[PDB]
Amino acid sequence: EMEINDHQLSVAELEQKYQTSATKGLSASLAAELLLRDGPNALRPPRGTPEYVKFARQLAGGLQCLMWVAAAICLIAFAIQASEGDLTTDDNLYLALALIAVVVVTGCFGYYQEFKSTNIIASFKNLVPQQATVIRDGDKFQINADQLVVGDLVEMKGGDRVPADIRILQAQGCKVDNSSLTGESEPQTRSPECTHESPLETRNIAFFSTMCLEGTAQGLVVNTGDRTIIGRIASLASGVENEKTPIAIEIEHFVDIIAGLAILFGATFFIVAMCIGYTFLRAMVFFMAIVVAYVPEGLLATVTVCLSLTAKRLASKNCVVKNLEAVETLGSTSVICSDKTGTLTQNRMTVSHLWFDNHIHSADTTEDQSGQTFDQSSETWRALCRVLTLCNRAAFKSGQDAVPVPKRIVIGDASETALLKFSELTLGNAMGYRERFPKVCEIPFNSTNKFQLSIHTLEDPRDPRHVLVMKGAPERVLERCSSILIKGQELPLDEQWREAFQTAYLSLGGLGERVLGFCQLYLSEKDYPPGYAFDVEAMNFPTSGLCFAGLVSMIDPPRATVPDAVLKCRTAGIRVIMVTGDHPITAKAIAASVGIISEGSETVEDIAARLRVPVDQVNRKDARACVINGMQLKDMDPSELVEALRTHPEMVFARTSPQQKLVIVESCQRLGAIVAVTGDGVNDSPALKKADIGVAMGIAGSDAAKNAADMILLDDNFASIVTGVEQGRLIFDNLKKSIAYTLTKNIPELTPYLIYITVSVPLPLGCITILFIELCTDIFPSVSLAYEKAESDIMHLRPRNPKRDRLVNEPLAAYSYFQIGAIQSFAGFTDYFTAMAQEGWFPLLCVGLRPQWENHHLQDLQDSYGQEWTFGQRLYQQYTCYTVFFISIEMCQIADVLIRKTRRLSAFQQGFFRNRILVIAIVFQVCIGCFLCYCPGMPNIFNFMPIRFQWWLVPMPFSLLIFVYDEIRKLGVRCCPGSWWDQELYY
Amino acid sequence: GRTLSRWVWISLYYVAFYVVMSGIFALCIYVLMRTIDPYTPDYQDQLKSPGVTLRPDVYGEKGLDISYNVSDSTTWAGLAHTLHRFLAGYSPAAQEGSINCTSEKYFFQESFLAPNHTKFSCKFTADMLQNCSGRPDPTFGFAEGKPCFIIKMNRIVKFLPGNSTAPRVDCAFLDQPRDGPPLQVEYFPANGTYSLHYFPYYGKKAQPHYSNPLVAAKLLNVPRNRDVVIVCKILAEHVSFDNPHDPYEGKVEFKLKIQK
Ligand SMILES: COCCO[C@@H]1c2ccn3c(C)c(C)nc3c2N[C@H](c2ccccc2)[C@H]1O
Ligand SMILES: *[C@@H]1O[C@H](CO)[C@@H](O)[C@H](O)[C@H]1NC(C)=O
Ligand SMILES: *[C@@H]1O[C@H](CO)[C@@H](O)[C@H](O)[C@H]1NC(C)=O
Ligand SMILES: *[C@@H]1O[C@H](CO)[C@@H](O)[C@H](O)[C@H]1NC(C)=O
Ligand SMILES: [Mg+2]
Ligand SMILES: [Rb+]
Ligand SMILES: [Rb+]
Repeated sequence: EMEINDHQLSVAELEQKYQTSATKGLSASLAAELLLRDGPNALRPPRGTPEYVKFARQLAGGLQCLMWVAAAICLIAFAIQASEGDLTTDDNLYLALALIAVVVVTGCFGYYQEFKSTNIIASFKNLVPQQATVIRDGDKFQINADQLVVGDLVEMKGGDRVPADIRILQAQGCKVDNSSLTGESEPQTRSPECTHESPLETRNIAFFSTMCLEGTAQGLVVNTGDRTIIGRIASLASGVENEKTPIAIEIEHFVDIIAGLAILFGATFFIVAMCIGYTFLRAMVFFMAIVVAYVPEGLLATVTVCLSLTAKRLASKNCVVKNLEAVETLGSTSVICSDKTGTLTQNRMTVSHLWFDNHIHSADTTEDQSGQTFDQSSETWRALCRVLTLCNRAAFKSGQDAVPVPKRIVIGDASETALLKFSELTLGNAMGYRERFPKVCEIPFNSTNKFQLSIHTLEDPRDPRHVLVMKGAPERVLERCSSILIKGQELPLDEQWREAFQTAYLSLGGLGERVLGFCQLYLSEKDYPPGYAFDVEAMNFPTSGLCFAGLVSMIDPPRATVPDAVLKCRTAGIRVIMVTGDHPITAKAIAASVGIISEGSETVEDIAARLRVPVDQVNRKDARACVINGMQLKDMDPSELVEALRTHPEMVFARTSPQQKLVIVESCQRLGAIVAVTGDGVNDSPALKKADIGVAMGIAGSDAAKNAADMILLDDNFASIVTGVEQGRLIFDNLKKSIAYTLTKNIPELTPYLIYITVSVPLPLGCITILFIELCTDIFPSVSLAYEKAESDIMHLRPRNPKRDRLVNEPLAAYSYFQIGAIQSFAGFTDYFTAMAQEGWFPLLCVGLRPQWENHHLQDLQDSYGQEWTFGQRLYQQYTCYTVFFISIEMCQIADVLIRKTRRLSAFQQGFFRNRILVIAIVFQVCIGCFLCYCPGMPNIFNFMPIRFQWWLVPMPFSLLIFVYDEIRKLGVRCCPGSWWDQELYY
Repeated sequence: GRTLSRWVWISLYYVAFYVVMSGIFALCIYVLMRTIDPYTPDYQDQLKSPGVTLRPDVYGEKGLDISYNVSDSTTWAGLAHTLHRFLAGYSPAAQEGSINCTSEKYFFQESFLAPNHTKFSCKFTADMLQNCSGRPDPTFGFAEGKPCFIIKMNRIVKFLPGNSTAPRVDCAFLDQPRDGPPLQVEYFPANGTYSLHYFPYYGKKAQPHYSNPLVAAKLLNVPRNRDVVIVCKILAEHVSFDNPHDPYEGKVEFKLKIQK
């Protein structure tokens, strides 16, 4: 828009373009005018979120679409029947009304389950408006950052948040944190000179969300609000349309199966209806009957509460998810793409190593102090720790004693802050310790002197002399050092040390680490007595011949729990890739420190430097690792991308644009993988949304990354992703356990209807009675399967193939529907005919008897014993065969739930009572089963009546038969993986 | 889907599975149809009180509504024809396989004495009604404006409606007390009784040639050109004649409008 040429202009041109002054700022009137014109200097939130339409979406989905269609068919069947003369029965209306009822109640459930997730992350957000020191009419005052307008004159300090997109005019050694926009963890230096043409890289532009680490600068605002570099990224991120979650994909797969079965049964049973002499209207009604039967009235409710429990499991570990669908994605995920700075690393400069006593000691870089510290015993250590504690001007903010030292806010420079938190950990009360040694002189960091120095009076009067402390660039402090402390003595700095010192300097420099040199000298109390007036212009104190103290190195280190979490995911079969904007060498360094690149793996650039061969000759397949920088990626082609993507498995991307992260995920999803991305900054927000699931850090995460994410890690504990997959992997297996349970019951309710059609026997089962089964008696046992523990070592299995391994498939549905529902159908008929014969009606009498049964005019119909029954009396007999078919289902279902406890292992192995919740659900299946029967008055409220205790036991043999049958099936497959049994009888 | 050689082997499994389950079903029904006694119901849990039927059984909506015009023979020709074809089995020529019952109390048969181990059954012929038999009036009183309505109960195995006296039907209006007198009926047999030697029923197999006892309600008092509602209650101890969920429990109500 306007920034492409902003930084390349002379100041005289800028104060013309924006009608401002480079030294005095805007006029108060014009600065107020520009605010109305361009709007506040802030970011447009998603401005399309009405509260009532978010409810509407919750009513869509694979099951909901089927549920609505089934409901609609009921009405247009009811209307078709009402015209043809049926007298005031509304099971059509009860069924359709209750069908939409679950779609509404589940919709309300999900709406609240995201309204709370979105409200608790809002509880975690800093909610004080950021400030901005602005100059207008030559007056430097502070106002809220949102009130800045294009062209304003602003100023910055250490710790100041950059208020807008600003073009640098003057800057005294100001460096800034670009980790949110770029992957760069090394502080970037800002200068008023045009470093580059691309405004992303040039040094004379400060970015909207960035942090000034040290120094001070002034400049003009060039773009504000959504027009900044940040705003355009979020505008891009919003433009990204997120794909549908794999779990929703899987359910949409089996509704295609249910309808495929439903219309087949309806049509094939409709074409036989005409062949038995049915009216074209009525026969079509039965077809509509069959399809309505095939839809599970309670499946949608059962699924959402299965996912509601695992969201509870993850929210228990400070892992909050927005929508229940994402709760399962991690278990399915096959590839992870992780931003480096902030996500993998702490994005916090910390002391990593030290050199003293001719040895490099590795410091503990963890935030919880869980790693290994160094040898804190030497005399030189106490001297080195003193110099780093004293020659440091940074300071902790007021009242932070409770929050951990790494997370403390410090007023100070980038390196001074790190050296401060170091001493506060190793010593404790560092700033109180250093106040025991008063200051008498100081020289802050300067270009002409090149170092920082301060002289201090000692602690006790027994030593009246003074101590001089200095720190700076290692090579510039050594030129002023004459001796070095080693092992309790002070040795002359001969040529042995100078060659041994620079090797360590260049040793730690190759790690990409910032390294500072330290030195000291004790001022003689005779040459420099107490009260000596040290002059700085005429340096009357030794700026040379110091005694070198040691070397301290600092780097942006990884987070504590990530270096092992990455290992636990690659052992789970997940291909992990790093995608960051930071420079390649720092990227590949962390890629090895965490486990992205294995111990003993080399990029092609590492073979040429080992075999001393030109990179052209180096064979490509021999390289396990490879780093692709952003510049080298643009000139590539999607066919090239897939070539190298699955040639080098340990892949790394560096210096990548936010779009270059988005394209990689697409190139991964286009190859069939389901990708999860973890990030914190705005440079991840676009790639976060397109991903099948987007993980965002709860603290380090930028707002755009947080908003465009599907899951939030509240405490920023990266190790909550590994537990994210097992709970995702568990539920996938625990769903196709629980899903198949509530699908088998569908056959036994349909089969009595379609023999009542073909055979014309008295109606064996009621329409309202199947509702109490689908919606009341079997939901509680159905959800208990979510509490099933892993049958295998679920964390060691490869990620499921999206094509073969499915939530349900032909082996699963065909077995459940047509083998166990078949056995259940016979328990119903067996318990139907006995209730008939034991009440007076023989089997061969019931065949074709239905037209007389429902005839309201036949009030003296003859039973097989000759007795004459009135319509209401035989209606009660119909209500009886309703409830004996009903109970015949339940006794088989208590054997169906247990046999679904495991899919491969025998129930005797893990035990029958592993699931405390499954049994307490089964007890309540029979408690209300005994209530609906023996409750007084229900014979007329519903179609349930108290059956005597003989018919309870009739279907029990079937329940044990299905116990053994699948036991044999499961037991047979586990002992022997049959080349016929595993593929067929296994679901 | 499956391979064309396992398609059939998979098919045989489902066939081999279905036949196993269907075979177990046939083994259960045959045992079931051998568990029960051919001469007596096992539970009969809803036949606590008997139901009552009526002829001519003609319904509009909402149940039995009977309106006819005495001058127009076509409005009642099919009413008597249903009565005539109903009583075709209540003739001596068709009711031969039954005996001359005059015991006047429960006909408790402890043993089966009849051809092919059958049992004795009582006789009830059309002449038991003396004016609603079809002779001398084949219009069954409809032409006179005094139509006969035959009333008969349902048969229940070994059910006893009381020792005290004969169960008698009692027809009347749903009270329209003041305007017009109460309904006057002459029942046949007189007093509207069912002889007690018709009880108890022992089963269609036990008594292959059994037939229900009947009484007729020759309506005499009904006015013409008015919609009236008649209820015919059975009056005995072991009979409940008012159950809201079965309006035909020991009672029959019907709409009647005789027009001239
Ligand atoms: C209950 O007494 C009145 C008859 O009720 C009908 C009915 C009855 C039983 N059923 C069973 C056991 C199953 C599985 N289905 C039905 C069903 N289905 C009919 C329908 C209505 C609307 C759409 C589709 C079908 C419905 O009218
Ligand atoms: C049956 O017995 C009664 C009573 O004696 C008698 O009136 C009737 O004529 C008898 N019927 C026959 C067919 O003998
Ligand atoms: C019944 O028939 C007899 C003999 O024919 C007759 O006297 C009597 O009036 C009839 N009863 C009625 C109510 O018509
Ligand atoms: C009865 O039928 C006759 C002849 O059909 C007719 O004249 C008379 O109006 C009818 N009665 C009524 C009430 O309609
Ligand atoms: Mg970042
Ligand atoms: Rb159903
Ligand atoms: Rb997403």
